[PDB]
Amino acid sequence: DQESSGFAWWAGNARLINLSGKLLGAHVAHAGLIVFWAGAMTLFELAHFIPEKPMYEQGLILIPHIATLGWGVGPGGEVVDTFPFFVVGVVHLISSAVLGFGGVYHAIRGPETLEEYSSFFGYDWKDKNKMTTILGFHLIVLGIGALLLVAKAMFFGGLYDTWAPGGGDVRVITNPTLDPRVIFGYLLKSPFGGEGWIVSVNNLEDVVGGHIWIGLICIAGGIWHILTTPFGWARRAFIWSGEAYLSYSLGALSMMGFIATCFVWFNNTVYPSEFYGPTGPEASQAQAMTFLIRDQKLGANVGSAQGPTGLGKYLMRSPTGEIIFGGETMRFWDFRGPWLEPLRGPNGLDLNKIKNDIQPWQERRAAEYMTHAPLGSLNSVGGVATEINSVNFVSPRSWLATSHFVLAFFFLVGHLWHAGRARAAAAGFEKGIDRESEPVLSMPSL
Amino acid sequence: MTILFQLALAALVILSFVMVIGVPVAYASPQDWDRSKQLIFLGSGLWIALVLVVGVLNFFVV
Amino acid sequence: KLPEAYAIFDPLVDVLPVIPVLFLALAFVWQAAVGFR
Amino acid sequence: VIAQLTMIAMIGIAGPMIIFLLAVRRGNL
Amino acid sequence: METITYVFIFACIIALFFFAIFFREPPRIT
Amino acid sequence: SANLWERFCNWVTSTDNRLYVGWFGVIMIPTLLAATICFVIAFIAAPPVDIDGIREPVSGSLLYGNNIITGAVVPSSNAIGLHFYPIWEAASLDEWLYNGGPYQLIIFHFLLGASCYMGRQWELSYRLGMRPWICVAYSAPLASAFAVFLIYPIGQGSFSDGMPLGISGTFNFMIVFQAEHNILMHPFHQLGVAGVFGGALFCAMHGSLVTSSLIRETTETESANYGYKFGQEEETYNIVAAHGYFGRLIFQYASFNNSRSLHFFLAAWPVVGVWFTALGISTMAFNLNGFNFNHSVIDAKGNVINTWADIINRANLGMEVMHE
Amino acid sequence: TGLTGNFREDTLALISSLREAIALPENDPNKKAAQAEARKKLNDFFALYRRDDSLRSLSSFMTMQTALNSLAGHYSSYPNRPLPEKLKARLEQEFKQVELALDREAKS
Amino acid sequence: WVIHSITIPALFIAGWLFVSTGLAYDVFGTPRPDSYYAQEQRSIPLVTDRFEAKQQVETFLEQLK
Amino acid sequence: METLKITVYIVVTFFVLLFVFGFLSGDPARNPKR
Amino acid sequence: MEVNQLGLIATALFVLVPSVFLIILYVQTESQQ
Ligand code: CLA
Ligand code: CLA
Ligand code: CLA
Ligand code: CLA
Ligand SMILES: CC1=C(/C=C/C(C)=C/C=C/C(C)=C/C=C/C=C(C)/C=C/C=C(C)/C=C/C2=C(C)CCCC2(C)C)C(C)(C)CCC1
Ligand SMILES: CC1=C(/C=C/C(C)=C/C=C/C(C)=C/C=C/C=C(C)/C=C/C=C(C)/C=C/C2=C(C)CCCC2(C)C)C(C)(C)CCC1
Ligand SMILES: CC1=C(/C=C/C(C)=C/C=C/C(C)=C/C=C/C=C(C)/C=C/C=C(C)/C=C/C2=C(C)CCCC2(C)C)C(C)(C)CCC1
Ligand SMILES: CC1=C(/C=C/C(C)=C/C=C/C(C)=C/C=C/C=C(C)/C=C/C=C(C)/C=C/C2=C(C)CCCC2(C)C)C(C)(C)CCC1
Ligand SMILES: CCCCCCCCCCCCO[C@@H]1O[C@H](CO)[C@@H](O[C@H]2O[C@H](CO)[C@@H](O)[C@H](O)[C@H]2O)[C@H](O)[C@H]1O
Ligand SMILES: CCCCCCCCCCCCO[C@@H]1O[C@H](CO)[C@@H](O[C@H]2O[C@H](CO)[C@@H](O)[C@H](O)[C@H]2O)[C@H](O)[C@H]1O
Ligand SMILES: [Ca+2]
Ligand SMILES: [Cl-]
Ligand SMILES: [Fe+2]
Repeated sequence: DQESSGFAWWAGNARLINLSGKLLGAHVAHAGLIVFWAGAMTLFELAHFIPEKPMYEQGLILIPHIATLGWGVGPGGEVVDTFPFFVVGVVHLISSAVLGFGGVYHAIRGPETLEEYSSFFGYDWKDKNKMTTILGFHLIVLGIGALLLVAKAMFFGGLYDTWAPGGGDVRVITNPTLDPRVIFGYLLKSPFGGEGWIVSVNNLEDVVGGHIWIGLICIAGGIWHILTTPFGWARRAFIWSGEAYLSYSLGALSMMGFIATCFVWFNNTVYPSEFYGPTGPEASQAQAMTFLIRDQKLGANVGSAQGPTGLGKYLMRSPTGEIIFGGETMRFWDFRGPWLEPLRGPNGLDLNKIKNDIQPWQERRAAEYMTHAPLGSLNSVGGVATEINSVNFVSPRSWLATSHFVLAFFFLVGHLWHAGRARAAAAGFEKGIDRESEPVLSMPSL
Repeated sequence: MTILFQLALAALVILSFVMVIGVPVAYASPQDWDRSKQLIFLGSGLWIALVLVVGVLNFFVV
Repeated sequence: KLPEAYAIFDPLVDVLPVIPVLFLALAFVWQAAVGFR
Repeated sequence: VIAQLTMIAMIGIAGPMIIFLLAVRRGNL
Repeated sequence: METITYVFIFACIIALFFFAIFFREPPRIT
Repeated sequence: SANLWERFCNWVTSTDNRLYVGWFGVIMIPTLLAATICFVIAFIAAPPVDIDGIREPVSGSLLYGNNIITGAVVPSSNAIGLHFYPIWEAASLDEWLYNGGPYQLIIFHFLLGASCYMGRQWELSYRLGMRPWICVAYSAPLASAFAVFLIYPIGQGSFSDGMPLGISGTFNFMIVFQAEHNILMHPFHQLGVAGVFGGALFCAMHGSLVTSSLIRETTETESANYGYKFGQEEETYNIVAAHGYFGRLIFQYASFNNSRSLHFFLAAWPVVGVWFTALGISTMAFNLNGFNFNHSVIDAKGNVINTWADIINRANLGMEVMHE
Repeated sequence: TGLTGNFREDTLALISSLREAIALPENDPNKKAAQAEARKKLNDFFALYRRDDSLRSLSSFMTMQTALNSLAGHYSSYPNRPLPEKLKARLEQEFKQVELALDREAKS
Repeated sequence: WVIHSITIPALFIAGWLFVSTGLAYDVFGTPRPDSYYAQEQRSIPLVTDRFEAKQQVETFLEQLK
Repeated sequence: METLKITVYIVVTFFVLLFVFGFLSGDPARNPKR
Repeated sequence: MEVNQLGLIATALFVLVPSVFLIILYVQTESQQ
């Protein structure tokens, strides 16, 4: 164990680089935690959970996910029966009880190295074959689950709907959209304003039809790697070695974070504004309309008008044919939410139609998003940013995007950390510059 | 009869929470670790059954 | 909220989620006795 | 909330038990 | 007048940079 | 040689250059050189870029009556929103300037330039045979760069709220930023301060203590510096002398015997200090704000005892109304 | 539904169910269950058209969305009570415009 | 480990009482949780000028309701 | 305007293209030791 | 725009005189030997 063969204690985990028997013990145990944490929050939230009020009101970061797969939700976002929510969390706990148990088994009584007990499971980091063999299986398994999503989508129950012709809740997809036209070409869109990169996903059935590919791409991946072996150009780069593998994992995992940061903060389709709370762009958006209707309701016509700032009191005509809201909201004219789009006409909002076409839910719901416009404090002092001690909340939609970002940020550093130590290790001088012969010592002196 | 169950429910944790201590300690001193202790195979096989009493009963109980 | 057959385990359901943090803490104590070998 | 810390103490202190006993009986730590 | 002094002052900065990077006397070893 | 490419590739990588251009330099050099050129010009001559087409044009250009202090490149308008707004996409050239194009042009080439720089420091270090962690240390500013330039406007959905780049523009930014998000009370910033000071602090001591202790190769008349011969394999500064110094000044336990232990800690404190800020901003950009304790005190009579934070809560509440 | 082919023919086809099913006897063996399965087609219907970016521009499609969102939205809140006549008589007038305005697109 | 089971407890309880006893109130002259505005008359009992305050603080405090 | 569009594409495409192969060809082979 | 009329001389002398004073010392050093 000790530092004598190794390095110091504060870093002491990487003593495991060459011990695979201990290494499985780590992950399986670690995975045990993640699982155990998952179910814990579920039950933890479920005990403090109030089914009547909305979810984002509860400060609830998990049950929305379970719900989003359409269990116990009901139409209207009713959150009908909590028992499916209960089953999910407890099962993960019981699953963890097995994991860590195994994680311990490999940690101690399990063989300290796997090169012997099972040659199949045995692997050397520097080997570019038996390792790539492993990369197949996971890439197969990880591809299985993607399909197993669609099994929920197309077959068992049905996934939650952002946009229904009314109520925006529950639908079982029939025909998923698949073709490289709108899929491969989908991500080809600009990342920037007005076109999300992957964050657009207008239709639900995109993701299902999309995951089909990622389902059937990954299954090819394993079959590809299982039956193949790295080519020359691969071998010349990439620094095959224990660290680098971890280093690559980070970079991918990092960029995933910023993407995950982006969805939760913007995309309404996947995370329904209903029980995840309204998106930041929608918040000021909907608020802008509630002011609109309340004044338009009573003895006032806001259609053709000027404001004290000069742009008009509510509606403006964008450079595009569509007409939008004014105020600060004009910076978001791109937003299309479940309630707003029908109110919109062929070009922009149809004012005559706006007055008539309001629903009982829309106006109510659109006003319900007025109170919650993502904002708050760490002690949860809420209301509008400087509004004083009223309506105290922080919308969960704001937590995730904050959280995962910070983590995703570190993993950029982490990636940029190990990638240094990985290559330098392979380069051999990671142990510090050599006092005998300094590489710089003999060089052409500029 | 949920009380009849609820006592058996807590009996899971009570028995689990000790095996939470026992299993690692069983591996702690390798002397007579796997030699003296078959209790894992004695406790675990009895422990797993203590899970099935939970749900299948509660599905009828609650 | 929490099911009625399960109605009371107050502290357990109150704090599950803190204990994952405790593992990180355990590592130091498990280093403390080992003593930074 | 009268037993929140009660059970918490039980589990919170349980962790050390592992370190205590092991160190006590001087097992492979 | 006003502006044209700033550009001048800011110019000589750049004319220092390019000048100070390449034309420094190399500090030889020993 | 045996080929043009194989020879050319050998030249880029080559270390004999007075300025090392690695493969990252292939992006870095043209983009930055393209940023600066389109910067200094746009800074000098900018048409009165308009933030809101509703008509207030803003002249941050240098040609119009602006000291360096007041002059800045106005960011893009709200009318343009967050849309990618290159030259050709804009209708007319003057249209592309009047809506704040040159801003959106600089920061892209700058950032995408700044990133490749972060690597260029790396791929030199790899080719001089030296442990390559500088690129880690350099992430701290680059974190801040992306945070204030690229990220924070995404939280606002428009580059208008991005940092106007200029010495007055920056001041305007913070103050307004202070209005909405109450950044001072935020903890992450409150560490960033510590990260900067303790950087400057340690920068003084570790600068001082070693200058304090100098093995004397110089005469009193001669400069004290010149005695150091580039390439001395003697130790120019006594640790034993300076150790006990700080070791007597405070208790002898904390003196950090090991330079290799010290200098790392010297470089950990400022960096980690800065990361939290670039996290503190991104925490703000999403409207997760610094906790502002308000009406923390109240009497039995319902009156407001009005603790300090309220003063700040008012000052911010003051600013936000001012902005609009 | 049973929707096939282009949008036009089916868009017209669904109105044959929509305008019909508005006012029927409440005391029949099933109006609800009949009205239940009839409106389930909306779900099937308006899901696939949500995916079209083309028709997402022009009126005649977004007209139908205004109709669909008007009608079906009642059925999550309290589907049991029949619609108000003012909401029922304000529909057809939308459909009547639609297929005309719908036809205005093709032969424009 | 001798008197450190004695000093600390007996001493720490003192600080516990001066709050509980409220002795710290009239010692440091802090207002009492009910005592700010005597009568109603909501205004700042702001001490003003010099060679007074010892007497002036004794007006604001004098009323006390 | 429009000519500039394609121009920027071509220029940017060129560097990035020139850029990757540097690493895709024997980059670790370039270093003091091996 | 309006300005301090003499403020320009300020810069020039503040630029040149300290600058020059560094050159003169330097050119000397260059002549040493
Ligand atoms: C994908 C995850 C992952 C994995 C598996 C590894 C794996 C490894 N890393 Mg590593 N690393 C990662 C991500 C990862 N890294 C990231 C993202 C970063 C950037 C932050 C780093 C930065 C990093 C450094 C700088 C070092 C390693 C090292 C190591 C090796 C030993 C592990 C170690 O030092 O534990 C050490 C464990 C501890 C020190 C205990 C944790 C104490 C910290 C301070 C916890 C604080 C977090 C907490 C949330 C904040 C406080 C709580 C708050 C409430 C107050 C091992 C190969 C070491 C090495 O040399 O590698 C060979 C090493 O020196 N890593
Ligand atoms: C949280 C993730 C995690 C995991 C999975 C591991 C896992 C491991 N670490 Mg480790 N480590 C971690 C975090 C982690 N570490 C952190 C954060 C630090 C920095 C503080 C370190 C610092 C560190 C050092 C310095 C060293 C290790 C070593 C090891 C390995 C052997 C440890 C050993 O001898 O156990 C023996 C354990 C015991 C004798 C008692 C542990 C207490 C038991 C396991 C509690 C049981 C858990 C739970 C209550 C019961 C669950 C089961 C239940 C269902 C029955 C092992 C694979 C060593 C190594 O290199 O590997 C050989 C080593 O030298 N670690
Ligand atoms: C996460 C899973 C995973 C992992 C780790 C790998 C890993 C690997 N694969 Mg691989 N593969 C996978 C999934 C995976 N594959 C799947 C699902 C398929 C489809 C069946 C393939 C098909 C495949 C083939 C056909 C080959 C590999 C090969 C390889 C090896 C070197 C090539 C490589 O990684 O490209 C690294 C990347 C490049 C060289 C170029 C990057 C170009 C990308 C795609 C840019 C795309 C545009 C992008 C969006 C721009 C955005 C900018 C960015 C900043 C975001 C490497 C070990 C090669 C190999 O060694 O096999 C013998 C090989 O020939 N793979
Ligand atoms: C934030 C910038 C950044 C920096 C400075 C580094 C630094 C490094 N990376 Mg790296 N990386 C990053 C982000 C970064 N990483 C991200 C986000 C990913 C996504 C997974 C990767 C994936 C990655 C892999 C897979 C590998 C490295 C490797 C390396 C090392 C140098 C080799 C190399 O060419 O890198 C790769 C450089 C890039 C991928 C470029 C991305 C970021 C640069 C700065 C922007 C370049 C222009 C970019 C294409 C956009 C411009 C055009 C665009 C408009 C389309 C070095 C430590 C290698 C290594 O150390 O392996 C041991 C290696 O094999 N990186
Ligand atoms: C090895 C090691 C480590 C690690 C550790 C770990 C990672 C652990 C894990 C752990 C885990 C991962 C755990 C899991 C398990 C689980 C369990 C143990 C559970 C319990 C519970 C239960 C069984 C439940 C019950 C119930 C029900 C059923 C119903 C309701 C009620 C209740 C909730 C009670 C460390 C680093 C520290 C150190 C060294 C060594
Ligand atoms: C669409 C969509 C989808 C699907 C998904 C997909 C289809 C995706 C894909 C994606 C992907 C598939 C991505 C990719 C990207 C790329 C990248 C990011 C990669 C990585 C790698 C690289 C980048 C490389 C690197 C390098 C360089 C650059 C240079 C040289 C060196 C090396 C090679 C290292 C979903 C359903 C979800 C939803 C809807 C939409
Ligand atoms: C109704 C109910 C219930 C019941 C349930 C149950 C019946 C559970 C189940 C659970 C489960 C169902 C579990 C089982 C176990 C599993 C596991 C946790 C597994 C894992 C493992 C692994 C994963 C391993 C690894 C490996 C190896 C070793 C070799 C080959 C490869 C693999 C990877 C497979 C409860 C009580 C919750 C309560 C509530 C209600
Ligand atoms: C109850 C229960 C359970 C179990 C749990 C467990 C088993 C946990 C563990 C836990 C843990 C895992 C814990 C640990 C411990 C820890 C502690 C007790 C902490 C404390 C702290 C310390 C002592 C630290 C130290 C220090 C200081 C103070 C300063 C300086 C630095 C150092 C770091 C050294 C289960 C799952 C079955 C479920 C049911 C219930
Ligand atoms: C590498 C850096 C490259 C820098 C490139 C640009 C170099 C150009 C340097 C000279 C430019 C100075 O620019 C010049 O400044 C003077 C300052 O007196 C301005 O002149 C100023 O006073 C005149 C006198 O009536 C007014 O008419 C004018 O409106 C006012 O701005 C000029 O209007 C401007 O044309
Ligand atoms: C350190 C190197 C020095 C380089 C200096 C280069 C100076 C070049 C001078 C070019 C001509 C500018 O000359 C000067 O122009 C300015 C405005 O520009 C005129 O200035 C006049 O209008 C300006 C308007 O801004 C008023 O502020 C000013 O009070 C008034 O006199 C001056 O009457 C004239 O003297
Ligand atoms: Ca509570
Ligand atoms: Cl009703
Ligand atoms: Fe120094």
